[PDB]
Amino acid sequence: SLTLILQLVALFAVVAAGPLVVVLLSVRGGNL
Amino acid sequence: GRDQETTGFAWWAGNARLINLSGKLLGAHVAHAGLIVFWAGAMNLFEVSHFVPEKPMYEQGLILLPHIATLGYGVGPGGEVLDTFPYFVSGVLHLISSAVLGFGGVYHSLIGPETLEESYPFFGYVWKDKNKMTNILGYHLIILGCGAWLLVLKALYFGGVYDTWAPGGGDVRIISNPTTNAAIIFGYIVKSPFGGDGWIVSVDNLEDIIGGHIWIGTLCILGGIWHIYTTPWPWARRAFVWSGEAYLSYSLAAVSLMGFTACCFAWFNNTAYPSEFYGPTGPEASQAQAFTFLVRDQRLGANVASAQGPTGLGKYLMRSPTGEIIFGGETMRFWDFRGPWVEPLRGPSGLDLVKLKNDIQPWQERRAAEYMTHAPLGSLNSVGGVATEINAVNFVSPRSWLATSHFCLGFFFFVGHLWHAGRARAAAAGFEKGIDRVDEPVLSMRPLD
Amino acid sequence: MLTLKIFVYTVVTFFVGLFIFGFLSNDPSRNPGKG
Amino acid sequence: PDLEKWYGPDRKLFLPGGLLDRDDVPEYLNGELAGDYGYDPLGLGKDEEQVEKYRANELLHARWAMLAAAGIIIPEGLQANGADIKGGTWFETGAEMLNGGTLNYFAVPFGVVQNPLPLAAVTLIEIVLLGAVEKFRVDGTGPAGFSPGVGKFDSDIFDGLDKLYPGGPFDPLNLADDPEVFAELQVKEIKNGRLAMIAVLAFAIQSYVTGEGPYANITKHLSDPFGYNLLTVLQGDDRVPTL
Amino acid sequence: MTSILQIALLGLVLVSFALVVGVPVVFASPNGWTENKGVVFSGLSVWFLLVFAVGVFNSFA
Amino acid sequence: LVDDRMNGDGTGLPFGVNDGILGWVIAGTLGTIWAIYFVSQKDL
Amino acid sequence: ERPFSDILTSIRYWVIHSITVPSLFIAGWLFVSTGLAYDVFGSPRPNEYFTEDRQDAPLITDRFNALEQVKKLSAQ
Amino acid sequence: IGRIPLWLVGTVVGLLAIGLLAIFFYGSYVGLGSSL
Amino acid sequence: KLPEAYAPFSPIVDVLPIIPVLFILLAFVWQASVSFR
Amino acid sequence: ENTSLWARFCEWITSTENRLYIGWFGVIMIPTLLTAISVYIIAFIAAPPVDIDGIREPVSGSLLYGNNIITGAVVPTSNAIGLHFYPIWEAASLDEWLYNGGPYQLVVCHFFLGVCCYMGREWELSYRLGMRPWIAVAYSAPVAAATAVFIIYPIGQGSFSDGMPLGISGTFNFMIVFQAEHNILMHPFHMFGVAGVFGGSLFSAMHGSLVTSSLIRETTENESANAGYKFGQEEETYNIVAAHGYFGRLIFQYASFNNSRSLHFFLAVWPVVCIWLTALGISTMAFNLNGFNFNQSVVDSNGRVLNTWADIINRANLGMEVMHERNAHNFPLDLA
Ligand code: CLA
Ligand code: CLA
Ligand code: CLA
Ligand SMILES: CCCCCCCCCCCCCCCCCC(=O)OC[C@H](CO)OC(=O)CCCCCCCCCCCCCCCCC
Ligand SMILES: CC1=C(/C=C/C(C)=C/C=C/C(C)=C/C=C/C=C(C)/C=C/C=C(C)/C=C/C2=C(C)CCCC2(C)C)C(C)(C)CCC1
Ligand SMILES: CC1=C(/C=C/C(C)=C/C=C/C(C)=C/C=C/C=C(C)/C=C/C=C(C)/C=C/C2=C(C)CCCC2(C)C)C(C)(C)CCC1
Ligand SMILES: [Cl-]
Ligand SMILES: [Cl-]
Ligand code: NA
Repeated sequence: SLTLILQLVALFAVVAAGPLVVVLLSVRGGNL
Repeated sequence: GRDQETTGFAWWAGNARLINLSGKLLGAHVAHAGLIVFWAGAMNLFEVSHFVPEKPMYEQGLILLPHIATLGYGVGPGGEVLDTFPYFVSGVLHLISSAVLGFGGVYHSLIGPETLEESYPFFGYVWKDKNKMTNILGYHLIILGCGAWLLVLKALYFGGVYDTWAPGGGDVRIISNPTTNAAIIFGYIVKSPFGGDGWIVSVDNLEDIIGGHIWIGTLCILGGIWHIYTTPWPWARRAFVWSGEAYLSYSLAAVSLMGFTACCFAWFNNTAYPSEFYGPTGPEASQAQAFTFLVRDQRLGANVASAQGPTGLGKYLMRSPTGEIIFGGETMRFWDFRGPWVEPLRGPSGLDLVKLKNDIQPWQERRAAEYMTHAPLGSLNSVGGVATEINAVNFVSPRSWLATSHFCLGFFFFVGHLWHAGRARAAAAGFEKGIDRVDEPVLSMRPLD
Repeated sequence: MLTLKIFVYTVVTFFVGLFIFGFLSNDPSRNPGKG
Repeated sequence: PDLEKWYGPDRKLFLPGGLLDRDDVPEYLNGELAGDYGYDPLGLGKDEEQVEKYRANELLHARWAMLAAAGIIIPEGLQANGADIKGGTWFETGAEMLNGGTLNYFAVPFGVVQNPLPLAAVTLIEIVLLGAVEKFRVDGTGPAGFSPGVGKFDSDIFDGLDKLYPGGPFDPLNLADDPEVFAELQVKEIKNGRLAMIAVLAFAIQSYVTGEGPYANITKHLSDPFGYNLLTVLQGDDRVPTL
Repeated sequence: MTSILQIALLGLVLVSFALVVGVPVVFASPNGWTENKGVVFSGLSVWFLLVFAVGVFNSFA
Repeated sequence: LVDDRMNGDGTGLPFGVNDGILGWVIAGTLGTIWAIYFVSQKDL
Repeated sequence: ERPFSDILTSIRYWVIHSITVPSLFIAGWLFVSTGLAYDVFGSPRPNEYFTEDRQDAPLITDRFNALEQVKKLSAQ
Repeated sequence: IGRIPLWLVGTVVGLLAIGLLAIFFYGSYVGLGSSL
Repeated sequence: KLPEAYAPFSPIVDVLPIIPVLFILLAFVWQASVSFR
Repeated sequence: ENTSLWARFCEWITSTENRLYIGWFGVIMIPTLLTAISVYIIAFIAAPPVDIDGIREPVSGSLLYGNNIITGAVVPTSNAIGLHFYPIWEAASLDEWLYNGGPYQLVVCHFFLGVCCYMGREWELSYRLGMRPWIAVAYSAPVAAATAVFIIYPIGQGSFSDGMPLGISGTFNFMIVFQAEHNILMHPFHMFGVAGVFGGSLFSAMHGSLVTSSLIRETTENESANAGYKFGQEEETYNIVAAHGYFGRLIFQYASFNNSRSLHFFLAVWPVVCIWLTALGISTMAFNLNGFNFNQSVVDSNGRVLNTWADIINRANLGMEVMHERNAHNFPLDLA
């Protein structure tokens, strides 16, 4: 369903956000 | 960030690394406040998105919408919801404010100054600076007094709050003439916490609640000014320990007491926690079952005054140990329950016989049947009823959820208070890292323990 | 019963006052630590 | 007087230390004038002299708006609380003298007096008085004397009097002979004037949007904050509940 | 007006996600804060503008 | 009634003080301990 | 040997296991979805707990002919 | 050899474990054994 | 239910309350990335 | 020469040379615990029967009324009293106080105060000896459990008659009725508590067996191996390296506790946190949150209920429920 698909998209986005920030700070310089 | 070698703290105690970093500690605090406001807004938006208008709030697993409804937004007579847009606005305002608080917290955690003492002496502090500690405490006391006065202003001039004791089954009411009498206000704080007394949980009218909030706001503002303009006295300086961990332990004890008290408010109080929004209390549900089985057998022609059970006490009516006419059965233990649907039926001697014979209102009957069927009993997978009931209904009372969660939180914060008070004493005394192995005190003591 | 209540109130008040003023009596100084 | 919060390099700025390092502040703003927060995002100053004449304009607007904010808010509040003032709402005081109408001047606390001067006489008096006063300001010369404190002064005390801050006749209460408190009061004056300019702009926009004066706005908003605000007056009618 | 509000709220969600992923990255990047001042200020300003715009358009939608 | 009892239960009684002599003995005991501690301070 | 963190941080390990592990997961999924789990382990499908003959739970009462008893009380 | 970070590996593994546990808890309310 | 103009954002509303749970796990991720320094 | 009366009293109270430490927590602990001990012993020996259910149907409890050590108990307070705080001076007579369950509230209140001050006294002596202070934190778990069964559960249920009876068979009655009404076995917090006591037994046996296994030879076979240890010896009495090597070869060379301090922290933290969890489970079921209700969870395609082990447990709980307080219920729902 469209509701379940949008919920899954939002869930994947929020779950991947923080790890992406950490990965980007690891590969882009540091200070983490 | 910092490592263990330069701080002496492992990663699982890494927040201790910023005990003496004022700017980073401030950043952690502001980010955390953003987290709290984020949960408030997100949970409020979740509850309004899942809110269904025809069912009552307590049947829908909601804990914040009852709070805003008790404040008196979007509800009418009988606790009926008229509009959920105020709830949506509350959620949106919290969720937006959480972004600003999160930005401030992330800024002060990452790129803000580590210590505020050099460039920002107004905000800079050391934990042993008792004058600055009392200044910060005074600022926060002033803010808390202003919050209590905000509640007072909402109750008096900005639409009032929901009175469950209003005639006809409760309504949103303007509180005129709050109880400002000091004897009445501080009697609550000096009451016993046991049955029939209930300490401050037994506050039963909005006049008493708002008068107590006037007192709390004025006292908080006056004490805030007092702490801004005073320094702790020598007896206090000898009695206390002056360090960040010690202050944290004091706050942990205070909020543990507050969590236990909030547990008891959620479980027992039906005035500040109206049953229209939170469901019946446990005593309310038991008394409602007794009242419903009284009125049913009265409609079946049985005399509910001369009917005695197997023990001989009385199936429907009996006496409290002080002589009041009360409902029979095990709900005798809840004989001190007071609710808006039963207090019209009570005369000076208790449950009035002629009132129970002739003066029963249909709204009282409906609330009693509803509260009997929605007792605060359920499983943690949300199967309503006693442990032996099958998986038919999906219900756990918000009062049950709040009471269980907040007893757990109060207990853990008591334990954390013990941990931090002990560690603060040991660190001030200088043996929080262990026995010196060269100046061991017990080896200098007389034997035989 | 009132005599018993008066006596028990006196006893409890005495022990609680001892507790309170004992921890008020410079208790953080009562340790073998250095500093 | 801690003058270093307003003058010099370590003065207060329009953005804090983490948001604005003291290298983006324009070079023509180096803490030499009152109210210097280093605020010039669009390069409108470009040099000290242009900044100085813009400060002339800014200070004149500041003083006019400081008078205007009180003149807008006070008669409306007096009329609403029960004074015999007509046209208390600032945008409808002009029409009150249209069809030969007159005004009432409430000399506080002494009482309302009927003003006999008609619109033509009022505007002629205003034109001649304001023209003479502005001409005196730009020329640095004035005809007569008798200001308090300085006393009866000849028509030559204006030489050497700094523009935008002429002492002597315009300073009956002294209060500025000490240079430190004079600079500090300059900072106070420019900050109050900027606040009053923003307040007058707010008065205009609020009056246009809501059809009522700022006193009515503040009183009704304090009566009901969540039921009377900008979004509530933009909504128009009562919203359909989302129940 | 409802579609305008929905577009503005979608843009606000996108800008919020960009700020969430980028502001910590810019802050903890080596000399990233002193170089991305304009981008971060533009993001914060457009975020505040979108919040105010959605609040205004709610009274018309 | 067939027997006497204090009947102090419930009623929201301050510190459970149904007779002012109870408040007086509480105040007296606390003040006596405080006075001993006070005239005995600056002695450590 | 190799200290197992070197193993867990090696592209050779991950290019082997991005094939092996999902194949086993899909094998388990197919084992349940194709009914082979029911066939192998004798658990009744949700529609064949009761037959037309018996509408209650089965009861193995014979021991030395329990094989044919469970064959005739099972889902055929 | 260390070409992929161990913390990244552990984070992905924990994400899959949390996802599988969330699937298991979701299956408590749907399908077989869901009281429905 | 949400207001009708905000109804299409109900799917992203339904995910938000778990983000505070995600923050402490993100702290553990960051500590793992600095190798629990 | 520090002649002051309060100073002398304080130096005696905080003295570490007393055989048993008193302290300021002890000046509350000792009288409350002595009161509770005295009343408990006297009541357990010779108390008259107590109408626990408030239905004028008393329960004997004491040895002189025909109980043995197993069946003897101090019976909880009458259900008619509920939570209403019944002390001796609130009774018309000692006979009425005994009939209504006053000794139970007296003992429970004094015991709660005594164990809280016992925890505080543990902290106080650790402070006076220069020790680290968290033995009190460890002792907070049995304190939490006792508070849950004696105070918190009566608070959540509305009556001290729902407190655990001060006895052995009374404890069993409390457990059985608790399972009947709350399904505590299906509660995850109780599962954590069971894991904690079982793991505490496992880890106590494991640690003791490892230390005894790696004991260094200091004695002979005709002498007890304990004689190889002297009180106050500086050197270690066993081989930590050998014990850790055996443990690693036994299960996994990793997932071990070669740090002795980490090992003892684990031994401290596991049963304490699990007893915290199960005490919180009792405290939550006080407010009727209950264990997992899986009754009739499994249905077939046609909707017929397929009974499970949870359903068998439910049958047992039904038998438990329909028999407890056989004369106390007038209405079908057990809401009170
Ligand atoms: C107001 C709250 C408060 C504050 C501000 C702190 C602050 C401090 N504590 Mg803590 N603490 C508190 C409450 C508080 N605590 C409570 C409630 C307890 C538990 C009983 C303790 C127990 C305690 C211990 C045992 C220790 C600290 C220590 C510390 C320091 C380092 C913390 C750190 O890095 O943790 C980093 C964070 C973690 C490692 C995460 C832990 C994982 C938790 C358990 C997850 C729980 C989630 C769970 C689902 C929540 C619900 C459970 C239940 C309610 C249902 C720091 C100064 C340390 C210290 O003394 O340093 C000087 C130390 O060792 N504290
Ligand atoms: C409530 C959660 C909370 C808060 C607010 C903090 C706050 C803080 N911790 Mg932490 N921490 C936490 C819990 C928390 N922690 C727990 C659960 C643990 C156990 C793992 C620890 C253990 C710990 C250690 C071991 C240490 C700290 C330290 C720090 C401080 C320095 C931050 C830093 O350099 O990280 C750098 C991190 C990054 C660069 C990556 C994360 C980037 C940001 C923060 C992610 C946020 C995303 C967010 C959605 C963006 C919002 C944008 C906004 C516009 C809306 C910081 C003030 C350090 C310290 O004391 O400093 C001296 C330190 O050594 N923490
Ligand atoms: C507990 C709150 C707290 C505290 C005590 C501080 C303290 C400080 N901040 Mg700030 N900060 C916070 C919150 C806080 N911050 C938040 C939430 C934000 C996001 C907007 C920031 C973002 C921020 C920046 C980006 C900068 C500072 C910096 C500073 C320093 C001086 C400049 C200043 O006052 O900030 C200025 C902040 C403002 C002007 C915001 C408006 C504040 C007004 C006065 C509102 C007052 C509160 C009011 C009662 C409403 C309460 C809201 C509440 C109910 C949620 C000082 C150390 C500066 C620094 O460290 O320089 C190196 C710096 O550059 N802050
Ligand atoms: C039921 C009735 C009892 C009511 C209970 C509540 C009563 C109000 C108690 C509030 C006390 C406020 C805290 C003050 C500082 C406490 C620590 C201290 O003391 O620190 C000590 C500090 C050191 O100088 O002293 C000082 O700063 C001066 C502190 C003043 C001490 C107050 C004493 C008031 C009078 C006491 C009774 C009269 C006693 C006489 C009895 C003699 C025999 C009959
Ligand atoms: C320091 C640190 C930390 C912490 C951090 C934090 C805590 C952060 C945060 C933060 C925050 C706290 C944030 C918040 C936010 C918010 C946001 C970002 C928002 C928004 C918005 C929007 C966009 C919305 C929209 C909407 C609406 C309006 C309504 C309807 C629906 C919707 C949803 C659509 C850690 C631990 C990690 C590590 C260490 C360091
Ligand atoms: C709002 C409200 C109200 C009001 C309330 C109030 C008014 C409250 C208060 C209160 C108060 C007013 C309180 C107080 C308190 C106190 C406390 C809580 C304490 C304490 C402390 C401590 C714990 C101490 C300790 C110590 C000692 C003992 C000695 C040594 C040292 C030290 C200091 C450590 C009412 C109910 C009406 C209604 C409803 C709502
Ligand atoms: Cl039983
Ligand atoms: Cl019953
Ligand atoms: Na029964």
